Amino acid sequence: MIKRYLQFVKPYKYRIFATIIVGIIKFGIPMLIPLLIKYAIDGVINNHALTTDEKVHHLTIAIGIALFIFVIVRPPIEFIRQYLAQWTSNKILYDIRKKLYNHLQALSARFYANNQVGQVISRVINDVEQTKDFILTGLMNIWLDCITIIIALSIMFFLDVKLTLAALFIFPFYILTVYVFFGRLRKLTRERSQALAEVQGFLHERVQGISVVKSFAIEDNEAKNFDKKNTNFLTRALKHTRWNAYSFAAINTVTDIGPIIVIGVGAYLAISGSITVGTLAAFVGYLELLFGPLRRLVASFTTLTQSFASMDRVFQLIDEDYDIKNGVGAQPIEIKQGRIDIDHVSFQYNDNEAPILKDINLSIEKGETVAFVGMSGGGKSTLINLIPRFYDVTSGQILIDGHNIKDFLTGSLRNQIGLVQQDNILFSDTVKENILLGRPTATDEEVVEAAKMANAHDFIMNLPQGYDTEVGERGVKLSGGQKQRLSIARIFLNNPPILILDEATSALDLESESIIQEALDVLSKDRTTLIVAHRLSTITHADKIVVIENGHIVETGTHRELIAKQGAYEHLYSIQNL
Amino acid sequence: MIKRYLQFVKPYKYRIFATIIVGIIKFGIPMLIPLLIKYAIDGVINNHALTTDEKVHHLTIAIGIALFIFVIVRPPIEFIRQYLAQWTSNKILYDIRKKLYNHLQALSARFYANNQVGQVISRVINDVEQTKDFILTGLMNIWLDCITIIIALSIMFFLDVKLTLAALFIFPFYILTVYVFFGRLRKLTRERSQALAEVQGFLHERVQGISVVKSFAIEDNEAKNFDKKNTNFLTRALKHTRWNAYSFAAINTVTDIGPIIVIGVGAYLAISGSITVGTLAAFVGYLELLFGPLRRLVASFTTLTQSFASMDRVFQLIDEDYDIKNGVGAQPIEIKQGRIDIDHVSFQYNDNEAPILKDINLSIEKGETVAFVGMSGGGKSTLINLIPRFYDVTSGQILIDGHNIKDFLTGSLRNQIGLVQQDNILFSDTVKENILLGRPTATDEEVVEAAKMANAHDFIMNLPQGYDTEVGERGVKLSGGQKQRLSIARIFLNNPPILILDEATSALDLESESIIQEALDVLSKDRTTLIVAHRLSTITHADKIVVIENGHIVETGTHRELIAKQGAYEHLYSIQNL
Ligand SMILES: Nc1ncnc2c1ncn2[C@@H]1O[C@H](COP(=O)(O)OP(=O)(O)O)[C@@H](O)[C@H]1O
Ligand SMILES: Nc1ncnc2c1ncn2[C@@H]1O[C@H](COP(=O)(O)OP(=O)(O)O)[C@@H](O)[C@H]1O
Ligand code: NA
Ligand code: NA
Repeated sequence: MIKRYLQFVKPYKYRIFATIIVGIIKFGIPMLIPLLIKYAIDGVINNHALTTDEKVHHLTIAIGIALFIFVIVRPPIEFIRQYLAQWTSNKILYDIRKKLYNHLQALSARFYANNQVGQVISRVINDVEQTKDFILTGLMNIWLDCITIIIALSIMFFLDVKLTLAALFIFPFYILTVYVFFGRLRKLTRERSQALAEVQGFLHERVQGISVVKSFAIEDNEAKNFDKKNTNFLTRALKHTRWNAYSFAAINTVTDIGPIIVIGVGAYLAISGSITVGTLAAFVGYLELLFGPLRRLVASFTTLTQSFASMDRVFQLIDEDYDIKNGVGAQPIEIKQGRIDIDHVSFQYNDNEAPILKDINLSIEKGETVAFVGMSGGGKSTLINLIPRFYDVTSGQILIDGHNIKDFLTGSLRNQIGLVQQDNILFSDTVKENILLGRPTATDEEVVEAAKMANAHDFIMNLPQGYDTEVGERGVKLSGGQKQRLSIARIFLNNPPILILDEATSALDLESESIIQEALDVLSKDRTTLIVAHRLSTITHADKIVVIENGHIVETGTHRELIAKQGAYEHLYSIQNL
Repeated sequence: MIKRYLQFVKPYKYRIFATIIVGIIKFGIPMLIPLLIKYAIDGVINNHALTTDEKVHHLTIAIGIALFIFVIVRPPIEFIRQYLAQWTSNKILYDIRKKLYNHLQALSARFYANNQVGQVISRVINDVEQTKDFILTGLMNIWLDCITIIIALSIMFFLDVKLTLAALFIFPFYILTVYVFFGRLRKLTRERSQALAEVQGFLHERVQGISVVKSFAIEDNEAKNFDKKNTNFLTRALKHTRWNAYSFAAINTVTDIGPIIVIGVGAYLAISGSITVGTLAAFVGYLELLFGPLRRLVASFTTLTQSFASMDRVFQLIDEDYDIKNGVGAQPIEIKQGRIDIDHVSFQYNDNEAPILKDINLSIEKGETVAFVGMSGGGKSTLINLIPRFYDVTSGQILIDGHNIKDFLTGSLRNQIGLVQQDNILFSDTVKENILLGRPTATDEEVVEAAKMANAHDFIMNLPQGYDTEVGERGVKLSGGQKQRLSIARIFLNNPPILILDEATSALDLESESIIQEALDVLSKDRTTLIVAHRLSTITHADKIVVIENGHIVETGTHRELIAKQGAYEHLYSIQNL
């Protein structure tokens, strides 16, 4: 998996090597200070053989050299070091999200039917952000602390063989301890993030559905439900905290026995006649070089553990399966004559549940306008959505122009099916911007046409700022009949070969309906049109009315014929002016 | 404003003092090492008074002691120090969100009509989280670095009053520099966060409206729109980064001239007689004590700057005004007889725009069932929503039982108005859980009753896992007629004195409608009922039909009478059979 995440860093290797290089070229600076203390002390006064005009000159080139380095060289190193580090990771994150967003847009209705927006977003934003440390603390810092440890171990190896050994004794345990915690922290972090994710999901869902919370004044009740999730998150976060605290003390207690098992030994050797009490003096001086980095790495460790958890969650989301896939055979197909064929189609949203569409057989010739009617919960919408291939038929096949829906390239198929769903969507944008969804590359002229078509153009003008009026989030700032008509607009703009209208009149008064009815009868003149309707009267003119009951096609016919049959259809119609 | 944020920390002062105390009791440890070293070296090795059996002995007491401290005392200090620090801040955050969520639930339809969920959430989650550093780096660490600076400075002052003035020389500039950057970083951070906020808002809106993006296969187009926001965020984040890098190098270059100017003057002063090398050398070992903390504080500074930006944004959201406020006169009023009076009401959603309801006068006696009908975009919904007081009338007054709506306590008023909006809501929960929204404290028996009432109980049983079937996010896993009926359920459960039904039939077939029609005619027998409808036929029985046009009441009457008048009403009705 590191290999995976690494793939994102790939195009930035150099900038990172650079960040590490400049990183090393930093320790040289802190050492310049103690080096300068020795020069004035031993090179201008303890020299004893210099003029009081000569030594007061060397101190003006040494206090000259220092200033130069620190006021000219260091600043740029400092800067670049950070800017680089950041610029790098920040571009990397940017990249990861670029990919995650396409992933999302490629998931299926199913996915989104069983997932919580807020939770998904939490991953795309928070979890990703969290993997930032892995680039910084991981690939750009950890090393410097190891380089330091090598240098140190090395220097010590010369000063004395067994004395260094005296140190390395700790090392294995240190490693063992890290290993012991790592995993548990990784989970605790994972579980923590997830909780956050769930509060995200909650906030999203409620803030957007407040209308309801407000209406029944269930604020108190819901504020509770919030606290459960908010608390859960807190709890989990504490578990996580406790362990970090715990593991920290642990790893360090080990890292601390380090200088001890050293000093102790360093004495019982210098005195036992093994080595120069100067060696002991020198060696023990470097103790900070060894058990310093080892102490930092404890922190480095921790940070990473958390980061891994995050990249987990990220990849987990990345690894989600696309339910509707294109498959090798993919083929952008032009639908020239709207010929739709539903052969023995049967649908189930899940293996466990019962099918919703059982055995459906229906043929729709180009130009025909087919109406779908029946008790609510029958299957019309489900059936319908099988064509734009929003879900794949369970058993059977649907063919447009003889071509199996599956053999089209998604975008192609879908782009040629103008679909007005029953629960229509609007983004917090401008009226124009919303219609444009039907055909983003459209002439401000064509838009206004669609509008006039959908019987929308008129009320749009009466809107403050007309076609540029910002509709509300979710399109709140408009009537039902109004939102709806904008959806119809999109259709005309799309001007597709196949038109599916699932209750495209729901919210319009009798009059507006009449208009749109005419507008459509026109657009639907020579196109294959599928219509789901409850307001029968606006379906009579259909070429064929299809009655659907409990997932089955029960009746088929012309309004006229169906009425004669005094069957299922008539029953329903008959309920109107009776 | 710090005072504000502090108010959240208040109930945790002690835990924080504690965190600081234990914090100080830490420097004592690192010093024990060199002490065990000096003690070994200068104490046992060169005592010139030690039996080889004594020195070894006194060495051992120094180690047995070391191990004890480090393997027993330190671990607990380390732990508590962190656990404390975290536990504290983490509870504080928890608290802040507890408050933010109630704030949210108290904002008005307006607020939410002009705000983006994702953006709001970003604040409640991200910005808050960000204020975490302020508690940690701010109130628990900064101090230790100042304590260190005091300790250090004192020593310098007693070592030489005029050389500490060679040090402190830097101090003012340091302060000046911080001041110079602070502000700009605060903004850059602010602007950065906001960008994130906007990507949040984008992701929310799109992920939830994908149905549309999928239908027109506008994935590519939208993926672009995403990249604008994603890029914007990246850019802003870079600006921020660049400056931090910049300001960091700056403040340090200043902090670095520090040890130098002590050496520049200090050395010159030794020459002229200020003091000797014995002093210049001793005034230089502690240099790390002074310009060490000053270097850390540079980082401490930065972190805080960002934190302030965050608390800004947080408070900004906290400072949002409640459009619908209760006001002192608040009074939980029982509505005993649904008498509604609309006296010269006029409504405008904004001062700039044109009113939507102009001069409306209508009286509704207890028990009466009043229907509202008219072209779409007329004002019915708006009018209606003025009663549950979702917005306050602009000019006029609405009185229930003689009491002005404004004089009720929100929850009271709203709780007694059973409202079925046209765009009904469902949470990703169970069927039961959703109905329960109407009356959270309800008998599993009463629920099933409401269901049977709303003509829902039946199809709910046919659902996998029946009343416990998890409907989809937003309630996707159900038909239109199905979601809707659950909304109707809530009404029966609420069983209020006043019932408002805005197109409560939109998605039901003719048959289901008949049922619910009967179910309601019953529940509406002796209750004040307001109905907005487009399917006229389901309104005929009304006590009074009110026709609304361009924000006005144009006609008033009994279906019978209005039909006779051959006016506005008849026109519309007349369009059904015609
Ligand atoms: N997104 C979904 N996930 C799972 N099941 C669904 C989903 N949408 C619909 N269904 C199932 O299909 C049935 C609804 O079919 P329906 O859409 O109401 O046909 P119609 O729209 O003509 O009334 C429901 O009983 C429900 O259980
Ligand atoms: N949330 C809102 N914010 C701002 N304006 C709104 C909002 N909701 C409705 N409106 C305005 O009110 C008008 C709609 O009134 P409308 O709801 O359609 O009455 P009705 O439902 O009877 O047709 C629109 O023209 C719109 O500009
Ligand atoms: Na047609
Ligand atoms: Na009534």
